[PDB]
Amino acid sequence: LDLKGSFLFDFEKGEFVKNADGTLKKCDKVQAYKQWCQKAILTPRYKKAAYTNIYGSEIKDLIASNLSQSAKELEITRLIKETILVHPYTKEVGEFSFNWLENSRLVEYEFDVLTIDDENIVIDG
Amino acid sequence: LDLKGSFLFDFEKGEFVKNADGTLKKCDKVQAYKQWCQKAILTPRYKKAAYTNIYGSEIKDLIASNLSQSAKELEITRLIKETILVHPYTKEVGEFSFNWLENSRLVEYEFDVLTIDDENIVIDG
Amino acid sequence: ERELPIPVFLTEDEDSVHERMLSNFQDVSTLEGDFIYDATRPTAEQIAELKQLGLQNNLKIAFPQTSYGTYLEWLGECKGVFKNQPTKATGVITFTGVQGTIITKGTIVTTIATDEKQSIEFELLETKTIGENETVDIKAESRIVGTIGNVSKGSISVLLGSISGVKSITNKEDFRGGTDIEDEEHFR
Amino acid sequence: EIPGFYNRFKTQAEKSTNTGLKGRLAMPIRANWGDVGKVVTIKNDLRQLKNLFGDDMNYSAFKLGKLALLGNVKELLLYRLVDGNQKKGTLTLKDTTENSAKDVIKLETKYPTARNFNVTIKSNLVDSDKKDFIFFENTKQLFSSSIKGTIDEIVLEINSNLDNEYVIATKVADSDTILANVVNQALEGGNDGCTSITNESYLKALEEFERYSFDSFVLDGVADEALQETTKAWVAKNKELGKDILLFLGGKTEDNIKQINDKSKSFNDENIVNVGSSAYYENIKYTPSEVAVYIAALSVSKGITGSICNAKTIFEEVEPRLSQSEVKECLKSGTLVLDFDDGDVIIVDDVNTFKKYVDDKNEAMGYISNIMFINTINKDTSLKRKEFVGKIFNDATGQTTVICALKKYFEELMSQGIISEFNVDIDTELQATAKADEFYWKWDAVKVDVMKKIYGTGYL
Amino acid sequence: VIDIYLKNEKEKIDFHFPVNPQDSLSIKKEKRFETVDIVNLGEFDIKKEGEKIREISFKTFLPNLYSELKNPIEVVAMLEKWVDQAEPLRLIITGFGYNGLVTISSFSNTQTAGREEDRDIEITFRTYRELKISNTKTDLKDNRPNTQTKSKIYTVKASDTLYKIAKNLLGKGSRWPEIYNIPENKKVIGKNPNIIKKGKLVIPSK
Amino acid sequence: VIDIYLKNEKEKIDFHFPVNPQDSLSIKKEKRFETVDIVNLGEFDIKKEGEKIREISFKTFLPNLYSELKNPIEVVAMLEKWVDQAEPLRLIITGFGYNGLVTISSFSNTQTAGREEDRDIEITFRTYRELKISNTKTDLKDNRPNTQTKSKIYTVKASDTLYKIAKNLLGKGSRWPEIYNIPENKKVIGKNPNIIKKGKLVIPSK
Amino acid sequence: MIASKKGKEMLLTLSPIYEQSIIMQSLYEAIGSEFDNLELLDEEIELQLFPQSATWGLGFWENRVGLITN
Repeated sequence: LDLKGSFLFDFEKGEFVKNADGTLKKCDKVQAYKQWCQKAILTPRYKKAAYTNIYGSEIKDLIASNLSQSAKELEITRLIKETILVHPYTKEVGEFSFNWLENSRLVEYEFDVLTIDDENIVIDG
Repeated sequence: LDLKGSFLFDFEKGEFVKNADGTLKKCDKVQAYKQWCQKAILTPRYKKAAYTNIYGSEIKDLIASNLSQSAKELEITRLIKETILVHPYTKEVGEFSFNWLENSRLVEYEFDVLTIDDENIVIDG
Repeated sequence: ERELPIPVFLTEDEDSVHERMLSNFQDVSTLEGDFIYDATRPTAEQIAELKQLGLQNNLKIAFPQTSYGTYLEWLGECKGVFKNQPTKATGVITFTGVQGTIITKGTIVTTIATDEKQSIEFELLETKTIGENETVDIKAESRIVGTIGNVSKGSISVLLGSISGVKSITNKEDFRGGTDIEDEEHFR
Repeated sequence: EIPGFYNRFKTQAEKSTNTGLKGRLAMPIRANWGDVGKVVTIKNDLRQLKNLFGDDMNYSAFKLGKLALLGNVKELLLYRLVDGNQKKGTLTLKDTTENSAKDVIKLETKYPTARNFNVTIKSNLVDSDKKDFIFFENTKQLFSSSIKGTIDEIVLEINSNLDNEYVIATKVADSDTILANVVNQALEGGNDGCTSITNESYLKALEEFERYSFDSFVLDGVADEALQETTKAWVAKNKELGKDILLFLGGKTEDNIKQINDKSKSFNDENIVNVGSSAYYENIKYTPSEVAVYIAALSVSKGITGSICNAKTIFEEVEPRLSQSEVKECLKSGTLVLDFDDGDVIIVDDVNTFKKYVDDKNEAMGYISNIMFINTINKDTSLKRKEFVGKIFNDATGQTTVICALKKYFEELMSQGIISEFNVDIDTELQATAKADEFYWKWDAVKVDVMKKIYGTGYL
Repeated sequence: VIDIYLKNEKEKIDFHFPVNPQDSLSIKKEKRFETVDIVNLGEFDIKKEGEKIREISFKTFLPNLYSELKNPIEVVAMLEKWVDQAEPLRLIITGFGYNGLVTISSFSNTQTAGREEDRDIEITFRTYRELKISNTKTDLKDNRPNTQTKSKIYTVKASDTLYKIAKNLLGKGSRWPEIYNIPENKKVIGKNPNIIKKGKLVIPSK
Repeated sequence: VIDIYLKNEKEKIDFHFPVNPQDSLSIKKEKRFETVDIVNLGEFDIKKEGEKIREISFKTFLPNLYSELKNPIEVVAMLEKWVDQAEPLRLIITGFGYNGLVTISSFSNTQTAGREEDRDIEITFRTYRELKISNTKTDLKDNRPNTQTKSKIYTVKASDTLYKIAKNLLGKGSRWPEIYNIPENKKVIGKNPNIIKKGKLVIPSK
Repeated sequence: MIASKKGKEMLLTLSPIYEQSIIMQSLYEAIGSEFDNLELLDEEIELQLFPQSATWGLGFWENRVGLITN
């Protein structure tokens, strides 16, 4: 497998975190994977020409859709799930939740599961 | 495929449109196809000996038929659809509509779809 | 025209460029959407587009076997061969009207513009007066070079302005002075 | 026609697509062609607009009318604003045999204008006893016909043929011999009145529009402060008369973000909307005042159910591109701003000028869709009101009939899914002093809003 | 609340069923496995790694007058056309909580003795899947279905370049000579592929 | 309103069903596809390009007295004759909106205990198709069904010529020697094929 | 903000997170600068391909035809 680490990027500030040395703050494989996941969610699909069709999501386009609330919930689940699962490190994403806190303004949760989160059988002959 | 263009013919005037140069007004492949479609509809089938059995329609013969209104509507759809579809450029013809504006005097619509009207999938490995 | 052989380097695939660019990295991840991928992929893509379009087109215009347009003309000038130039349609237009009426040089008369066709503009080459006979003939020329023009006998019937006393403007015979730009392949 | 089979062909753009559209819009258009000083309704057809007002993009009629037409409005109420000095293209044609050249026929354009209509008459080559009358607009042929030499037929034949929607012939005098041959004689003396339109002249259109009814009103692509204030008062006046008109405006071309936001803050009526960005459409710029026409049309066309919170506009590029902070300021100021996103110009958040207060319940009043929803209900109730004011006996059964009518009307809105909950009941307080047309009632409803924002939290 | 949406893409139609699926929906799931016996031990279950295609079926009636609506005859013609569509359809069922690409296996309409305008429908779907036929290294999986469609004719925009059109509209982007080599594209486009104009109509292949 | 018309052509008969098709019509449609499994991936659906023959079936009774009518026995004899007809029949169903060439697969009549004059009918149709067994170039497709019939004996008209008769009545028109070489045609026609007279009876082949 | 025309386009081609990234903006400003120079250089090569617009390559043409390059 041998996934590799990457460099931090504070999405709050929209800038790379760099040490007092001036070098960019490296970080772990798992940290890099989390960095990648948020980026892929925020990247709309088919539009940013640097990436292929695999990368990116389509959540923004769903806003203009005329589908009902329940239909939009499933589409959110499909879109987020499809976008994340392309990464090798992903094991499973699910346990989605939704809260239409206002009449038409939504908050939703989902839980991601890594490959390392798997449970291993203990036996040998 | 390489369909080729043809020469305009104002069906309103029943004459070819010619430029001030005197040469007949050429026109596009798609314009030629539209010119062809109207001609084929107006050409009765099996009667004008220049053309084979493929060319032409039979709408005129349907006038003397004793079929009911609804039966005649389907026959109009079949006849127009069969006549047009022989052309390679046709993709589909349909969405037929009928309006018996008087007791026994009819107006009908239909929509033609070209080969170029098709929608193409965007993907490559 | 002849097909253009292209060097293998100028036809490199975009991914091949990007793959070579990422060859040196072995510590940091290079997955699609990763930061290293973000830094490198637009460069690789831009190289391929420039390499495949900009450079190959430059190679095409080099030789007369595949050059075109102004580029082919200059290669004609290398060996002193010039392509032919077009000419304006030339002819005569008959005018009828009041004898006192006067028609000046440079007056513009056109064909009948329509939805299907646009009017072809023609300019009079002479100044005349109708004083002797009601009919007069004036030499004219199409304002645009090329076989555009060369109209039929009775085509010219439109005056852009309105000259007092003129009863009818009609070309008498088809124009013949027009000729188009020489064909590129013929010139090649 | 003879019995038999006949057929024609038409471009798909010629389809009767007017079915299914919604909304009504008004415009005091400047036009080179068509009726002057009156309101005219168009059923969302480009050709109808073309025939009624020509196709000169230099004039605000076809230009803005096309944009509003692209906004999918069901009905567009156009008024040909004019400066005065109005005239119709006219010409007089004369007889040959009379050595005095007797004038026998006067031609005139159907409507006032200044476009170059021209006439060319030549001897009919087949027969000198007839002559070919060819009508021209500039160098373009517009209509041809041969005619008898008698004057009455000539005026009739010109007025007879189908293609003379532009010009109407008129007889000045009788004569025996055909008109004199002429080529491209312009119908001089006309005038479209587009020159030097006065600020005051807009007010004539306003009063004319008042007798009509429409969902919204938008200016003729003009950012003059006096007109905006005048229209502001005019719309406010019509509200007091019960006519709830929604106004769309756009700031001046040279106004920066500071000027635009201050303008929106200066008047924060929920019935007023400021466009804070120009836009592109096939290389033709549209000032914010001009763009407001398209914005007004889209808002009107969406009607009740739809909204333009993230609608993809027809435009191709917006000159002022704003950062999120700049967007936040403009949106906070009530400025309606179009944003460029991945080759798409998209309206953002459906706001109006009402943003200064947003006092709790009035937060919803800052959005165009909410106001459109409110105004339409008032109009529908006003329609049902006028059927019964002093025309049904003010008894409990009659009052119950009115409540049944209103309650069923709201129940239709439930069927559309517009509203989640509603109630309409007797206003017991104002019912204490009822009269013939002074029965009073109260209601409240819960409008369903369009989804606008999403928040996700990735647990990991 | 329950609704059914069929979002065809090769024909950009977003069909919404006017009527809910009658009595009851139901979807099965069956693990792909094989049974093997062993001498003096008996039967055993061996799981097979691959998944299994599963079906969704129901029945409805397309009413003549009811919330958006269309003629039942046209709707039947619409669906019967979609049956032969090689490309997949997206099926979403709100209350049942189903969402995934499917293709119509069988379709049938019926006119009862009364109610002649309506058409009783019985439809069956199949779960859809895709067949995705140097310097080995881990990379993103190709799990995303590529269900997206574009017009067969493209109008060039101002900022476009022929390479950019190829990537946006034909994938790899190096596919541009396929667009150029079409003689119609060669005619409208100048002899230089690198030069292009806003407007020119261009025909992507396939 | 619903009606059923069977327009036989090899026998120029336009049969109209006196009675509507009892309880309910129904037509299925099933995409022609095959299922294939792949190791470590599972099942997949492969569409097969060809279409599928589909059936229409119903049942009626041919009443003795009713609007045009005929004896049920003769009608059954008519249809049973048509069952063996190789040539196709045109079936039109107004209210159901069906129109296309079909051929009768199975047919059955029945006399109930009472109502001995009437004949309960149960009939089934199959969608019909045709098998159409230098200087390559695009041309019109051969989609038109060629269902048209003419008398086996032709009466020559005034303006006719032997080539014209061949094309109108035998297709290509160069087929005229087939007409001439028949000895009966040779006898009635003069020894010059180019000369012919109004009246002469001529026998097209087949 | 990026100054190079090519740099702005290339940055926009990536994910939209880099609005505030001075590092990424500065990076693609540098990348855009080189591609801008290459495009100008590429146009310059086109001029060398002909004797009429040879410019500094005119010595090559003089060298090609044997004229005394100077």
